[PDB]
Amino acid sequence: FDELRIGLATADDIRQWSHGEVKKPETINYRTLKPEKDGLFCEKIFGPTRDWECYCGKYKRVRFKGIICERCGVEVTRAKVRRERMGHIELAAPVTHIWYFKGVPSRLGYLLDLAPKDLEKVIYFAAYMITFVDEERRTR
Amino acid sequence: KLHHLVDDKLHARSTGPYSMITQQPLGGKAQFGGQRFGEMEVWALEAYGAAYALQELLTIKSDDVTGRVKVYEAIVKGENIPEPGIPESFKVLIKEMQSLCLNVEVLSSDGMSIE
Amino acid sequence: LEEIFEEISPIEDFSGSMSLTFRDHRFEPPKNSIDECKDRDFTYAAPLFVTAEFTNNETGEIKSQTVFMGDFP
Amino acid sequence: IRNVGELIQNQVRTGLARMERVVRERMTTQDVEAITPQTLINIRPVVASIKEFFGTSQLSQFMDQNNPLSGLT
Amino acid sequence: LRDRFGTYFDGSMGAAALQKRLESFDLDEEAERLREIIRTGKGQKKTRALKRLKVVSAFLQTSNSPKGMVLDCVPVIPPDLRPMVQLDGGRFATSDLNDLYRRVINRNNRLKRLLDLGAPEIIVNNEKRMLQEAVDALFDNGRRGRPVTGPGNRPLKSLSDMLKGKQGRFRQNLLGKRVDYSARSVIVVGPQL
Amino acid sequence: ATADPVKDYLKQIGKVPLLNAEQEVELAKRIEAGLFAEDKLANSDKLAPKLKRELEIIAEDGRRAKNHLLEANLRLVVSLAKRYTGRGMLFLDLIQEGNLGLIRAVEKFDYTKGYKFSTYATWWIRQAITRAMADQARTIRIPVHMVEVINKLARVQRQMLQDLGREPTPEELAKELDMTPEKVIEVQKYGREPISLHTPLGEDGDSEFGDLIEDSEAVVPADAVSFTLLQEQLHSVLDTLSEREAGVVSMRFGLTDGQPKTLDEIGKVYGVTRERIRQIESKTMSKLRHPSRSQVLRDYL
Ligand SMILES: [Zn+2]
Repeated sequence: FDELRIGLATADDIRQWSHGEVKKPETINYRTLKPEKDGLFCEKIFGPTRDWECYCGKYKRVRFKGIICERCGVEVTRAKVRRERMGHIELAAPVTHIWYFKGVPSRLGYLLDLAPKDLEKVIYFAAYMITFVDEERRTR
Repeated sequence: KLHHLVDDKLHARSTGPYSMITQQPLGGKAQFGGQRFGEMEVWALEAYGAAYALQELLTIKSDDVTGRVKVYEAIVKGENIPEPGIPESFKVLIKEMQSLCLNVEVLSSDGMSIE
Repeated sequence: LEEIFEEISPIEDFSGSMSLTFRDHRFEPPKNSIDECKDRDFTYAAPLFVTAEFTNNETGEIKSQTVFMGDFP
Repeated sequence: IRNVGELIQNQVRTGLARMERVVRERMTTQDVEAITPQTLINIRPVVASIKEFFGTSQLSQFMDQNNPLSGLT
Repeated sequence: LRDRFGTYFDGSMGAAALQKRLESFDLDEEAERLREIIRTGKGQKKTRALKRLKVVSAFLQTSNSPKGMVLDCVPVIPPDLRPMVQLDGGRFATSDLNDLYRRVINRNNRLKRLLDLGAPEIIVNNEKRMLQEAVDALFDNGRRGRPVTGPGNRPLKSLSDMLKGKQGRFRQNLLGKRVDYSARSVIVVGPQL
Repeated sequence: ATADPVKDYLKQIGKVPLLNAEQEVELAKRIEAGLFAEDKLANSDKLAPKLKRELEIIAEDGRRAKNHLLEANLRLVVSLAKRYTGRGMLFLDLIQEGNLGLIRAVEKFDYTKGYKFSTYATWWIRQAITRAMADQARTIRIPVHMVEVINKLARVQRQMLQDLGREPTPEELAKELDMTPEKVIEVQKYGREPISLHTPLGEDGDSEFGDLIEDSEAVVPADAVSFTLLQEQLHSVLDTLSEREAGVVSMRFGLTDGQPKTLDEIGKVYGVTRERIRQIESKTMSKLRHPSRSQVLRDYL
């Protein structure tokens, strides 16, 4: 503990943090009460709900820890790992971080010299932009 | 005779239930809850210069999952109290701020740090 | 209760053909005695009825029937 | 001061307004000669509002029976 | 503008346009021109150029690129930190983050499905706007217009809301914590002590 | 771009030409014309370029007609979504799902039916809206068959309450759907909703519901230290016994490793038979059962 460096989290960094990808909104099946596959709470991405106990029934013991069963993919380990591991969601279309915009001009910064009304009308799909022009080609 | 009887107010706690989202002790009398060490309490302890009492009152006595079992074991076995670890609420904070797209990296002077 | 019932005028559709009249409201004795409700965890309530009259100009007929809206604490 | 009567009356009023909206929707989505007062009126809003008042509301306060004076006050 | 002439100007809408702009944004020339403006300038325009220089230089000196403004992948809180704990009585107890993540995942899935099949520009644009609103509500619910009320009784908790205020993490679970080995009781006077 | 995005969506619908009969039958005619054009284009047989471009043009015109019909009925779906609002799904989300259902209906609609589009659409709009309501409204996802079972039970129960004027008994309820009371109880319990942790506790600001419930995973320090003392006492008592006896009993009960080894599995690394090991294990059990090495272990249970 010497310095808590902080900064913008690029897409590559968030991918590196993630141990998988979240593809469904499922949380838990209404009958077995167990986390679903590839949704929220999934053990294949976050961790085993019980200590060293996988999902499909294959491994229930502490002896053979640190292994990945090919059936459900849950990596047997302590249940505490669920508190540490985190996932990510891949958006089909990019979006903007609400924090940096919609605020004072020390965080937004006028990095693009456009009024806040313009951004509000552009990022929420109410007006177009000219991202680039071949002005030299037009003049030629 | 008022209803502010001492029997209702008397509460005590060696160690009891703990909260879930954050591993600190939960409050109340019905659930064996530790008293809160507010912001002004830590200010007052800083005014004395007592850093070690603060360090145990923030780490050993709450918010550190690995430390509580160890300190109970050491007290019972008579061994000296072990070194406190990092707290859990700080880990929760860094994990949360990592979830706002802020790559909060804990680094050492000589490259990466050991935790 | 009767004032709030009368405040609600009979509903008229876009054609204005039909109407419902809530004329009179009435009570019945509560089924559970106060000690009984206290002991067995029941809300001390009584039934409240009201007479709803169905009238349509197209049909030119009036149909009356009592309805019950639930227990009233 | 909104005495207990007026508070309960306001809750009954909003419940009956929801009932009126629901029955108006039903008339808009119902055929003539199959409409009777029994079937059309839905009693869920009135009961669910008069029950959502006496529970989960600031004015419907837990009695303190510390002594008769506490009850009166 | 598109039909009468093309292959000359490139246009877009939404956060994609901003990402394209920041990708090709050249902050060095902007900093140089703003320095020139600061050298010879007057009025509140000077203050605006000052703020623009502050942020542009802060981005220039730092190695991190400006494209971090437009996130592409939304991180997800670890499940234990947003617990769906079993509760006695067959009921359940959930954090509002569960609902917010569900909303963004649902909208992302529908966006994907709309892109798979040939769909109109209006519906897909509105769907992308819904995704934007969902992500914004996830990070900060209540920062634009009405909040995502969820059940309707109260606004939902948000990732930033958990990190802010009297009840936030900073002032309620890091500076002031509960503690074991403690007690409380009324006090009486003892003069013989 | 404003708050309450549904208003901006409504303005985005704007003013579009509503379709009378001949208008939409002509639109469907050119829709199928473009469909046949793109079908012909899809064939591998060579078509000279000008006719292929003409086919593509009519296909594009059919796509424009498609878009016209979609924007024409956007209004229809908004009313239909309003018909289903207030059930745990945001109104604009229901509107988008209705848009998906309308896209399906248009892709499956044609003038071969002697009826207006508005009549054929609403079935598929309601289909999509109800499917999405079943599959996305509840935090704990409920399968569609289970959703219909629970909603049927709910509505028939409301009907019974309406007729009898009282809460129906579970048995009268059971006979109504024709299922057993057990299924009634299961369906009643499966139809609940989670309560948010981040809710007022009842006081002004005494935190929220997420700091009044204790967890179960937290290692109780008392139990942990008691178990460690048990481990130490058990190891010492085993050390009191002979080396081979302690080793074989520990293997038989995994005091060194979480997996105990059954008898013949002990009889491989030690070089003794499956039965010799059995007898010495029995003697170890008898010796441990002696009152000598039992007073200390009795208190630990
Ligand atoms: Zn498995």
